[PDB]
Amino acid sequence: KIELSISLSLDSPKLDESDFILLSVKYLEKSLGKKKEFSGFFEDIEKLYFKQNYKEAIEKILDFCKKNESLLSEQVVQRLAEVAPRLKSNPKDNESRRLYETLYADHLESVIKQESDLSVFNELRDSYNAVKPEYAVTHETEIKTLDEAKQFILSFVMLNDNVELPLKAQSERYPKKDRSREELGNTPSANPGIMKPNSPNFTDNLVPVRDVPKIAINEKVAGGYSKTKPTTPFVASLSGTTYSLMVVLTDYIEKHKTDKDIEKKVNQIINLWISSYIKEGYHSYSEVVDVLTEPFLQSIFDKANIKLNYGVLDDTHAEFRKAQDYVFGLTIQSAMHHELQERFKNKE
Amino acid sequence: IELSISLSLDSPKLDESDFILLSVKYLEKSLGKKKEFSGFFEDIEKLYFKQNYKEAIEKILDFCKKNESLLSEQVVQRLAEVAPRLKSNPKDNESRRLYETLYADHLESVIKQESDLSVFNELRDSYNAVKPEYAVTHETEIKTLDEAKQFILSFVMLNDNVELPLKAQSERYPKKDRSREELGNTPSANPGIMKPNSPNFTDNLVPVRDVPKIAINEKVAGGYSKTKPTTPFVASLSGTTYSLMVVLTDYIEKHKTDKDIEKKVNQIINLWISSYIKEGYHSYSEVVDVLTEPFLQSIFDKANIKLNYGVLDDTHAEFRKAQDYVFGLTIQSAMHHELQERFKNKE
Amino acid sequence: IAALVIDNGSGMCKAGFAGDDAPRAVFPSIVGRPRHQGVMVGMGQKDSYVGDEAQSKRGILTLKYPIEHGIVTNWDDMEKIWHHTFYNELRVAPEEHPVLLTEAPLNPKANREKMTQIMFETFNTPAMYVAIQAVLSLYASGRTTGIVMDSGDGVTHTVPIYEGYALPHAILRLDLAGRDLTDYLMKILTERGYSFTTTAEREIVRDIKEKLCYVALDFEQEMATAASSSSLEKSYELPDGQVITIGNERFRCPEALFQPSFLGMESCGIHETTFNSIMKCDVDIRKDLYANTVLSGGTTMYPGIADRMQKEITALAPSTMKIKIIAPPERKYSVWIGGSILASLSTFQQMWISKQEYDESGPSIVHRKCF
Amino acid sequence: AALVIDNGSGMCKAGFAGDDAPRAVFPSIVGRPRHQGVMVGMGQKDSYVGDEAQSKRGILTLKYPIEHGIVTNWDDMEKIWHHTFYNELRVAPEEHPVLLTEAPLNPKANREKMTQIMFETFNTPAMYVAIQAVLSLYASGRTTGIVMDSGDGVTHTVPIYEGYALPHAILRLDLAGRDLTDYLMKILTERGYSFTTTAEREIVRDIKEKLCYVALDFEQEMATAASSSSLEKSYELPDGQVITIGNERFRCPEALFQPSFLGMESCGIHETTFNSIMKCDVDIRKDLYANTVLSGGTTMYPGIADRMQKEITALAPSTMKIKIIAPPERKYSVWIGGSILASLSTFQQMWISKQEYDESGPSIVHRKCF
Amino acid sequence: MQIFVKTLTGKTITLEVEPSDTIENVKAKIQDKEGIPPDQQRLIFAGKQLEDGRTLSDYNIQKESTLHLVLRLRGG
Amino acid sequence: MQIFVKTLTGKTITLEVEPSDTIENVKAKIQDKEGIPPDQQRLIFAGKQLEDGRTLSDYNIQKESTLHLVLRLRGG
Ligand SMILES: Nc1ncnc2c1ncn2[C@@H]1O[C@H](COP(=O)(O)OP(=O)(O)OP(=O)(O)O)[C@@H](O)[C@H]1O
Ligand SMILES: Nc1ncnc2c1ncn2[C@@H]1O[C@H](COP(=O)(O)OP(=O)(O)OP(=O)(O)O)[C@@H](O)[C@H]1O
Repeated sequence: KIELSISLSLDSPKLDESDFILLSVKYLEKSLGKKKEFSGFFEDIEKLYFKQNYKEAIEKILDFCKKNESLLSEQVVQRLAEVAPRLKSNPKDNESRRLYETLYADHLESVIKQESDLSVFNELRDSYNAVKPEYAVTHETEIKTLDEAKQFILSFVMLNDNVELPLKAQSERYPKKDRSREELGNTPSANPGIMKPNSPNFTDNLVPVRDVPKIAINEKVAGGYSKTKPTTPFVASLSGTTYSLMVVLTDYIEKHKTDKDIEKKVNQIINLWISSYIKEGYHSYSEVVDVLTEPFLQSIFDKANIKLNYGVLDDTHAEFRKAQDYVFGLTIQSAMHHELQERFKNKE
Repeated sequence: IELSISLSLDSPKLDESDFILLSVKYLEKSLGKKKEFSGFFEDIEKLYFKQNYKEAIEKILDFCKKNESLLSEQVVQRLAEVAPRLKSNPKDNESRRLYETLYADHLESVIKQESDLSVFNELRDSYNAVKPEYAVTHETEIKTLDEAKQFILSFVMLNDNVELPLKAQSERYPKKDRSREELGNTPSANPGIMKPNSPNFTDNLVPVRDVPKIAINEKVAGGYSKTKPTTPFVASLSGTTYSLMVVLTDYIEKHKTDKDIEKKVNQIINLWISSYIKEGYHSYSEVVDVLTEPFLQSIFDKANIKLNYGVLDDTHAEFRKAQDYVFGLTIQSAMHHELQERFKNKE
Repeated sequence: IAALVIDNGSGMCKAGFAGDDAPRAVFPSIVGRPRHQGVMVGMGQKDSYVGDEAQSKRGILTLKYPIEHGIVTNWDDMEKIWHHTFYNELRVAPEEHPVLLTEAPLNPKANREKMTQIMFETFNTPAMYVAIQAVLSLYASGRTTGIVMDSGDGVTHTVPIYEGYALPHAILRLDLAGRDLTDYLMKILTERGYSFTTTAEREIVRDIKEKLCYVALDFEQEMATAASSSSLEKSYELPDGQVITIGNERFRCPEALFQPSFLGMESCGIHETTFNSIMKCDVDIRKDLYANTVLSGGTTMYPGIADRMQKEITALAPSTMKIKIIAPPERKYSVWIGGSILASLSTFQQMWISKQEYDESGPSIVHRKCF
Repeated sequence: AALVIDNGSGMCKAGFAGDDAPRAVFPSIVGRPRHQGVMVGMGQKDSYVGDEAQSKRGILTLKYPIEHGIVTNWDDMEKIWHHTFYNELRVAPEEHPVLLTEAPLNPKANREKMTQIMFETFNTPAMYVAIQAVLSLYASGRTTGIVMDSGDGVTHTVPIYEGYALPHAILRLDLAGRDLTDYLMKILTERGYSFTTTAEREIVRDIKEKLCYVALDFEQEMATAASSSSLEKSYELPDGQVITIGNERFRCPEALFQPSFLGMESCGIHETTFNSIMKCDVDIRKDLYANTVLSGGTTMYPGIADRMQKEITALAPSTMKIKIIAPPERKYSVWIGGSILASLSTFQQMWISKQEYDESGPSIVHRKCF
Repeated sequence: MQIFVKTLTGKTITLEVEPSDTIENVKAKIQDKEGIPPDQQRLIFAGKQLEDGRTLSDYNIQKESTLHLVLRLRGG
Repeated sequence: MQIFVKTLTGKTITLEVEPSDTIENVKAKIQDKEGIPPDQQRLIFAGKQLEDGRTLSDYNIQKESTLHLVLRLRGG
């Protein structure tokens, strides 16, 4: 039933680029079957997806199918080709991505659970307690459980707007942030992570109701992150609190320049920070990554030999599959919601 | 399931191996992937491989008791009745034969990826030194795993001269059961340890080739076939293993210093095993049990070589195909019994 | 080939087939087992009576209303309701007809799964879907976005729906419903000298309620019209033959809804609760919600519910807002009609949870397919 | 008035105490429909039990919860017990204490569940669980001996001393009447007849119970039949057909003494009796050889009594004294042993009260009712 | 006591109270019986709208006194 | 009750509050003296960002509390 279930989904008007990718590979996964003749494909597509190289995957997807059109169905393939040139992603409505990313945070956070002896965080304490502005509070208790650690890494927000500024001055990307200053107020949501409060989610992934804040896009900013990266879910446009992490991290690096295991370690703090920011709702992936990736910041790492994974992980399939079904259903529903309504406009 | 499983358990030719293969199946499907039970299966898979059927049987039955709230009683009962009277006969341990034959391919493929075939190019010389003059010298280079095999299997030439000074020290070889009768050749399309006439899967069928027929002396006390009835008998025990150890004892002395001698000696020992089971010469434990004798282990101990004996972390593939064999072979016993009892009413 | 639909309701199970615009069969969702004396003496495997025969035989049975308050309490006494439904009431074999079911708003994650389990395991339904009754109701209106005030026997929920998703943050539950009103009418009618106290007597106070009772636009004007005139009074023929006269009691009872101080509840009325839920949504979506407030349920069938609710929510809300309370005429069975609709939709054929999928993923497949 | 129940492998024999016969005997089979179309319209009838299920065999799938002696399904045995208490005997369990029978060597688990199911599901005011064979002995009048219990499913040779069924010596055989109905069918099919269907098995039970007998020396008996038509007897099948049954009359119950007829490499009922008697202290064996009571419906074949003696006088010492005691009403001997016990005044203290159930749990069974 | 209160349709509601009771109470007891809000209520006896605070006794309200009830129509 | 609020340059804006004062009031009382919009303001005491809703009473703010002031450059 995939041949039609998919075409029905393609019909959806609000199809993002993230979706075609997710849906297509599904048709291709199911129909082609698991023959390792093509397993190289799905693995790149699920890796490029994470890295937001959507167009590339799209090309590869279309041509994978061009070559294997005998095996597959032209009807889906042709459609995939008609809808593709026009696909676009609106940041404020990249719902599938917000599911992939909320869930990836957990995988990533679960990775660090096993990977870390929570040593680095008990040693980053000293660097924070030093660069802390006086108004802040020292951390003097042992960071033993990893939930204690999140609290710590998230208290680097206290250093903001004081110590963050010298490092922020050099960004050529931050000046393009689009959080509008309208203090539209907090709203409730029972949806996890970067997910939007009024958007569907699997009934298993529903955090208890909380008051998530609501933020807005200036949209008059030119070159705004949101317009440059329309492929990004927008919770606040960009983390300047990253710059505050980097104040601390620059210090850890200097203070522990010698240590052999520095690379691994810096990537437990950089990476947890990513998890927790996408988890607790503060920002998306590309809103933290795309500030740390800026050249000026990399010099700190490069000159101390730290190559950063940025949280790229070996397997993202779990979250690919789950997201595939999200779009599947969110999209077959749309179609139902249009037949339902062509049957109520066909009455009286 | 619960019908298919029970119908099968009824075959009177059930062997310990079959119960373990079949039981786990019911358990796997019924219990499903709760993963609270993930470790059970995986240990059992290892226990199976190590021919420790008894313990597995215990655990299999005892797992059920603890998780009986989730299982069909008739089955858990039949399992409970059938299991105390379960025996293995070496002449026909059919399930294990499929598992072992396929496990040779797994090991062959593992060794393939982990080996630069360097060791065989260093072991090449120890042979050329320990060879009886009768034998030819391998002076070529080994660039294919298949050429490594041709080489290793040819330590068969060292037999009967070099081999003996070590055989005399063994207390297990005196109890070999290969009957001395020269029964001869019968053809087979079945790979490895598998018996010629026995069923197979239409994908695991080798080209027709003549195979040898060997027999068990059942008048031998402490017969291997009695001491380890769980082991299928193809030739009882290997003495060509003593010839391997002649070459290996040398390579170890000739490379005591090399750091990676553990790795290397275990690509040899582990392809020896693969090739023997795969080609039909002897079963797994027929070789292993020779290399594991206290005396032979000494060479390794002194050189700090810990042998894995082929134990591989993932034997799932094989177990599965083995689970399916037993399913069908046991269910076909039943159709055939019903058919018999339908034609029993005819005539 | 038809798809059975079933409103696992609080007080009345309402079931039927897909093409139908009516629930073919409805019965009390109640199940009883003999209470005392082993009257099951000759009753072969009849230790349980479910349905219309559970109130027919009441003294003989101890009744446990499952699905009371909207969420399935006892799963063992609900399979029986489902048996009664499929085999006995609908005369169907579940194994041949797909089954849409309904779940209440806020069904715990867990309850949904056991439902998926029972159907596929106990009944071997070829396929299944579980849906929030309120979303379904809005679907009969023809709307994908709005707020439904679903009032029934034991639970009243206010479910704001945006794009088919019952927003869990807004759903508010008023555990006040029809039963409390049939019991209130008994109370108020008793103080007028009549005596309605027996459980048998509750059942004619439900007829008086449904047949005569109405919601007054202004309780105050209408309480007066009842003392200033005898027009509102109406007469009911009790089955004993006694003709009783019901007047101010006609609106008093349905008012318990808008002012539950009448039953000893400090809770907000149906009007405030609606607002308090529409105000638990983003400013952006409240607009459409006010303009699409569907009334579904049966305690919403009182005459005058709509006109008053506008009046009441236009008073708790902005003066520029387009408040529109939409009460379909068939609201008693709207949840189901919406479902009968969905089931007959073609696109829906692909939204079903097939048996194959259950086998592959287990009970939790419900979460991924039937959001 | 206490009620007694024999959880028999093939028939549930139940009734009331003080009577000498089971008021109600029915097969212990429970049926659930196969297809859902039957249930359409019926009233919560997912279960037809007893002779109703035999009747409606085709529409249902039968389960024998008490086959081979021990209760496998507790869900289904609840239904067997319901039928018995309410539908069959027309009694409310809440008002009558209940004596139940348990097979020899019933695990400690099964016994406990029975006590629970009774006091919990049936509210029985009191209960006692007791080994079937001790009871069969009790009717015979003895407290010491060995009972060859035969039945539809399981035959146990239980040695009892002073009322305690010795666990060390009890033996179990899986040869029983159902097997003998099936051997008979096969043997009568070879003679030319055609007994293969379940209806057909039904009638081969009456050509079993009615016509069959155990011969004292098979070889002479095979001869009488091949030399005379004295043995042959006629049965009128209900399809209006008459059949002639001769050698099959004794070959069938011989399966007990020579189970090889059925493939079993097992020891026959004579050797099993010896073995249990030889897995006992010598001092008590003498008394067991002279108190060999036979309980069962498969032991109701004519002639088993005398043959048994022939064979256990040849398997046992020369000077021994051997009595095989077969009461004429032995099909319902377990029960009558119970009716005897239940009705006893002294037994009015051995009951397990509800008061005590609550105090000690399902495990009071062990303390009071061994 | 057994005061009587007459609605304009002429029907009487028979209330029982003590003269130790404020009209506030009396108006409320009426509510319990008939549902009438007490702010709709205006009770007139002997020509005067009885003020709630003062007890029945202040107006010499006595046994079987027949009070009168006009329900303030407002809001409409 | 004169609290002192310290900017980053170290200067103190001595304010006079009463404990019942919601922080939201205190923020806008700062818009009085120095003009700083309240939104730009983030006020901090005891290593906590004081929240608008709760009163200063809730954070045990007493006679001299040097609450500290970070303002937000969120402009671009
Ligand atoms: N005017 C009326 N006409 C019919 N029923 C009414 C009326 N007023 C109140 N009711 C009540 O409606 C109740 C039944 O509600 P309904 O049919 O919606 O079932 P339910 O239990 O609410 O199920 P669900 O919550 O799934 O809709 C009955 O208790 C009945 O007393
Ligand atoms: N001559 C006979 N008369 C009656 N029944 C016979 C006869 N021969 C064999 N049987 C078998 O006896 C069976 C019933 O035996 P019985 O009731 O003793 O079994 P049981 O329930 O296991 O008894 P118990 O519980 O005493 O062991 C019948 O199904 C029948 O097949």
